[PDB]
Amino acid sequence: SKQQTSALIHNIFDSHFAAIQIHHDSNSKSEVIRDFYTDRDTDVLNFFFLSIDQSDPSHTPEFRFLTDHKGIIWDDGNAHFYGVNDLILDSLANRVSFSNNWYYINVMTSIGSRHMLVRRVPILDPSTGEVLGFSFNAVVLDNNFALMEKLKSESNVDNVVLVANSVPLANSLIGDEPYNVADVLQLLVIETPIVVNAVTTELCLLTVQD
Ligand code: NI
Ligand code: NI
Ligand code: NI
Ligand code: NI
Repeated sequence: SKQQTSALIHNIFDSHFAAIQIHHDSNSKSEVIRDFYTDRDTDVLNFFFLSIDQSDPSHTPEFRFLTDHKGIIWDDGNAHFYGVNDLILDSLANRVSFSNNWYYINVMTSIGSRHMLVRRVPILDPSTGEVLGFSFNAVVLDNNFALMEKLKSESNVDNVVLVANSVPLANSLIGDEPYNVADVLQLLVIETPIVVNAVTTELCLLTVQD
């Protein structure tokens, strides 16, 4: 059924972000993060995240950063791989102005538009009951082959293409099949719009069944 396929795709997609959010919520309660605010040892913080990520590599964000009350105090260096500089990191932090939910952000980078889901959670100081700042996780959708692979496999379809309006952002194609991404855009092809906090974004997932 076409509707079954769309519902499955929607559920798999949501499940990926749910898995990351469970991690994000748990990590943000760590004394390691809280202590970083005072002692600012980046090697300790990076080694902490490195250990977690390697234990569950398929449910991890592309990059992380931390803010205090004034601005960014740390990032994991990975944002730069997506054309994001310090000024753009600053803007992301300001764009995600509320906690505990994924927001879809289309941001201009040094290499063009990048399309992300970004979430922030507060870092509580349990000595005072005040918030020290926020922890952010960013998922970069563009060229996210691992995500597309997961979407294709877990939905038992032949291939998937992610688009923003009309423009392809990512796909699962091997390169040897009788069709390419243009053929899929311009075989049973189903369109599943992506909903983020009940708003229909410009993002759509296209499944290909042969
Ligand atoms: Ni999963
Ligand atoms: Ni940097
Ligand atoms: Ni949903
Ligand atoms: Ni097939």
